Amino acid sequence: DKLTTDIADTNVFVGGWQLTANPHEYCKWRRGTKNEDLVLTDGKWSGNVTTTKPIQSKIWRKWQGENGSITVPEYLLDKTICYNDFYGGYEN
Amino acid sequence: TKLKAPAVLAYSRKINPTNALMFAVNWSDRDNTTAVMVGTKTVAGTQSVRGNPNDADKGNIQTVNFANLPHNKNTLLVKYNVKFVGDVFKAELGGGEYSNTLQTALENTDFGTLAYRYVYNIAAGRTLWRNRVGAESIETVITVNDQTFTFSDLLVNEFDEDVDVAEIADMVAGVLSGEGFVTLKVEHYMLLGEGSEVFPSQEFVENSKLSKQLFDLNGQAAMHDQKIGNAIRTIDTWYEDATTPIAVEPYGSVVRNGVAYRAGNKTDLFTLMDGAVNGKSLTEEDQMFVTANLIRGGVFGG
Amino acid sequence: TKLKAPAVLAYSRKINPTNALMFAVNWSDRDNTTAVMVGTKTVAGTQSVRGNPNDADKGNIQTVNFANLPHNKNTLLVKYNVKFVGDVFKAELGGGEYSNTLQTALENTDFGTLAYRYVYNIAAGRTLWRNRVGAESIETVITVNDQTFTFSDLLVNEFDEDVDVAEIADMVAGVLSGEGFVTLKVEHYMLLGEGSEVFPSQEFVENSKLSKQLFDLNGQAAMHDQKIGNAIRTIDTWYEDATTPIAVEPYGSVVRNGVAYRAGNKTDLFTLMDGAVNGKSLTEEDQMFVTANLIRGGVFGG
Repeated sequence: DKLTTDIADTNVFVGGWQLTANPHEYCKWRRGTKNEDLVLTDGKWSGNVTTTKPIQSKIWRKWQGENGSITVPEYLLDKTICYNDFYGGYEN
Repeated sequence: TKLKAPAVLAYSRKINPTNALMFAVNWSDRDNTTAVMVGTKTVAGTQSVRGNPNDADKGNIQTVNFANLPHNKNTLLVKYNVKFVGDVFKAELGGGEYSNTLQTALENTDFGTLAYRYVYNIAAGRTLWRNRVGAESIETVITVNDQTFTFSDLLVNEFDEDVDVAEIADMVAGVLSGEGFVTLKVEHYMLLGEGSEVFPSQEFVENSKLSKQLFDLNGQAAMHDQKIGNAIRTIDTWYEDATTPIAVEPYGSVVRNGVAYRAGNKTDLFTLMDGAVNGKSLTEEDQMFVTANLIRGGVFGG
Repeated sequence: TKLKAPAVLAYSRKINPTNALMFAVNWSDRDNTTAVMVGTKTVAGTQSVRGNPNDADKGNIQTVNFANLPHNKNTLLVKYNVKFVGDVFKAELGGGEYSNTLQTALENTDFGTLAYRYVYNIAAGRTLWRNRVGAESIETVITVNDQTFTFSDLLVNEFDEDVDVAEIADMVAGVLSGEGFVTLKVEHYMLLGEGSEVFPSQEFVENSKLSKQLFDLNGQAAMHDQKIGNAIRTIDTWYEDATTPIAVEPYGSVVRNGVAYRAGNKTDLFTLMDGAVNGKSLTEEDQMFVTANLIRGGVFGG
């Protein structure tokens, strides 16, 4: 019902609309959420991150990180993503 | 049978020390005492934590509290009063069946060894904690019911036989076995050297600007009474694989080493206490341990 | 295996120096010690701050300290007692599942060299940073267990052989390898010249505050105890690309140069102690560095 043999506008047989910008606007490749990137720079986080401590009950392996970046949706940017060494992002 | 415990059962502190005030004296002139003051100094460190090495750069730079002897006197004096109190087997706020069966259970305990280890921890200067580090000579003056006892450097981890420690422990055991009380005014003289940094009790703080804050009373350097009292009951040499005396605790628990020395091997206070009430025979060292926890105090409820 | 380090693991400071009190003497009149007073001159100037442009019109009457020699004495005398203490392997907050493995991994430490470099930093003048600069004559007197030692010409950068430092290093290594303490009363006499300006240590001021605080005990110019402790442990010539002795840090980090020499290249203390308690073969120099850190002390937890 989405990959049908029609042309529609966001469909697959698209004809007539290739001339327009419609199949590249309404059918977006890797359509994701806003996605801002909170970046860890040498152990110091950029935005509203606040490093936390995991439960240390059954962790087998936990690797630490100092550089890199985490991809946070704009919805969860409102609150602190609370990055942690064991499990990355959550709501707390 | 099987009297379990009162859930409310608690015992009070039978060994009450005062806050150990610190003064600066000379080794020859011990009467001219001057208040060692807790000042604050600022400090530039190197930010050396175990984890991330990439913040080893830039300063650590924070303020802490310090207490040094002034550079005209070379001896640290520590003043406190330790009050041993009797009625040790009565529960202050616990029940009246379990408490009296525990009283009859520990009525034949060896109070002499208990009192000797307490008076030895007082007289060997174990109430001094890091202030003994680099001391030429530790002279302990214990005045008890108008009787002055002077002690030189005694070996602390072993409770070797001394006749003056046994002399004070005679009235301390007479107090602890029955009713009444006794007071020990204890003055420590350690030749720390002119200007040596002393170590008063540190404080627990959360939002303070000081990274380390020392305990003070009107600015004078002082030790916590709970720290001194913890060093009174560092007599436990009766746990499993005993090497050094640890503090008397219901679980033999030392916070610093992070391992409880009497938990998990059925040598804690509560199992022996329930056994002593329920009528199985206790050995002498664990009887002394249970009595030491009773005179330490604590809610043994649960 | 995989003996993971305790989070509470810390070691006490084992080289405890006092504050370096500073006096004015002559070169041939060494007994007449007059205390160097920190003078303080006022400077008139308006405030210029980033956060308050409205307050720049009037204010900031600042009064900056200074310390010179008096115009009748040409020699600056620096007195401090360095206290070396033993059992550097005892953790004070750590425990003994890791610290006992460290004891049995650093028992082969040549304390002789460690102590040599400590007493050489004591004697050669590493503890006299900006006031040994430009002095035509340097002298160090060390008094230790009623023994006097005289040092005149020791270049501070390399640890060359002199039997005088070695003599003291013996008893210092015997303390540090075993149990006990030793105290070196160190008096430095440097002939700078008539009325030459001297250099006390600096208290941390804010970005604003005043220009510079010099370190005062009871009005007299002095230098910080931790700053002398930085001088004594400045023995680290065993990191990769070692040009000059740096202060033994857990990360080999100097703040004033903006670089860390042992951080991030597997020669930091923490990887070496985990290698020691997991038992891989250490060389003599990095094991000596680890023992020097344990002498320095500090909390190593994570």
